Amino acid sequence: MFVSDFRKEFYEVVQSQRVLLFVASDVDALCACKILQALFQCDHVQYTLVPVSGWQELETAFLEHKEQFHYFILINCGANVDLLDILQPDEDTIFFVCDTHRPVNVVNVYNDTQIKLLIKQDDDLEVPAYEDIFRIVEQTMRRRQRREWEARRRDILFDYEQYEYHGTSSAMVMFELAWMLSKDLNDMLWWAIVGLTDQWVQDKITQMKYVTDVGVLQRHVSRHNHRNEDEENTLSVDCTRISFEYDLRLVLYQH
Amino acid sequence: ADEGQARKSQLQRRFKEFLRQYRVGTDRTGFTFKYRDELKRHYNLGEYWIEVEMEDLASFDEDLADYLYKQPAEHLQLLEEAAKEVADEVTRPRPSGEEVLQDIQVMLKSDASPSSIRSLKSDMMSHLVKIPGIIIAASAVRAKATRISIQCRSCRNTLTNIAMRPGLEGYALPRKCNCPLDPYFIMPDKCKCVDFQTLKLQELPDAVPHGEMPRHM
Ligand SMILES: [Zn+2]
Repeated sequence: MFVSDFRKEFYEVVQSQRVLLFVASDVDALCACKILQALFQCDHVQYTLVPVSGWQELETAFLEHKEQFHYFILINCGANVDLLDILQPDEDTIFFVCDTHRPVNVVNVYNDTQIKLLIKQDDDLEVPAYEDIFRIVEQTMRRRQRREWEARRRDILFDYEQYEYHGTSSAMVMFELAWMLSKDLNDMLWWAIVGLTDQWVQDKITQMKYVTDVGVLQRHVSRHNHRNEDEENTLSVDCTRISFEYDLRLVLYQH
Repeated sequence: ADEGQARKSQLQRRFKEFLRQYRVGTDRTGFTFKYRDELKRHYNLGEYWIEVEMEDLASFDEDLADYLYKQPAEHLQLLEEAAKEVADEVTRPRPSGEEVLQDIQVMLKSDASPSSIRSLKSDMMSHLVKIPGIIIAASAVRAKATRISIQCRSCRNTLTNIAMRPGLEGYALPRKCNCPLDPYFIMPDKCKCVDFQTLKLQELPDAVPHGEMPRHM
């Protein structure tokens, strides 16, 4: 399914439980974890952090922990494939996915019990409608039409799952969540900025989308750091300050 | 002339606020005053020297760490005269046996790429340089008068507290006593002295352009 609001559907369910966090290995996912951590250590929510690196290790990890816990969270892993089969879970287990990969697999979208998605649907998504891809002579006369339906399905799949790309970074969804609760700080803003900058560094998003997201984040940066308008002389020098720069493209030139 | 000391009394005050305020460490863990603590812990042991780092000086006040690269002679003095006014408000009251404030030799290191002896063109005259090498010699330590006092010969007039300049440069004794032409001699009883050596630095072996004997400084 698609989570409509993150407060009352994702957070305030796992708020009183013992969750298990699977984490991929990329700067985007690291910065998307380090905010969720700080959002759990603030409300005394027992979590557990398992660093995975592939599908074999994710399966091995799900093998051992799949009876103690019955909540799960996957971060930048498992939104472009099908989930209810590679893991083969039980019925009363819940999965949250907060991945960037695209496009989201089909069944993961029409499965509104076990695989919830924290993906803001206002991204570049065009998921096919429901029945377009999911289920005497008159018998054959109509089962030929169902065969036509299957033939259309074999094509619309090839239409939809042919190009892979990336949406808004995880460390921005998590930051939207952490701002809703009114528990955002600078330290949770720097990790948002880094988790965004990393995609543009590794060239997985378009310059248009990058500048749009920078335009978003600058309002937050100014909301936090502008409150020190003229008191920048009586603020402690040992306290982080984030600033917007129009700066060179040379790599690491300051060191 | 009159703006000279008025600038200095404003530099010797910004070099003092650097030692007195520069901290390290973040806000999550906890901080540490880096140079007050070393001044105190080196004074109480009886060492009298700190090791200021140029990156810190740059990151605190950007103008000072530039003057220090351009006019190191007449600014190291202000630095070493502020290190002495900070080491006073940190260790006092000194217990019993010492109550005269010593003098703090401010060394300084850096993390910057080194030049080489073959790259000392005359446009680098009186600029901080940073060169590697290999010690090749070592003189025996000697004295070097720092604060000297003279006396006339005939009329026995004194003119004391005269301060020598550092480095290898002497002093020009007057000839106008206010007595014969040069009536002034040195009073050996009243002249503070400090040690000084003189080494000899040879250039690294893997940087000779390979036709000759390495040069030294
Ligand atoms: Zn005389």
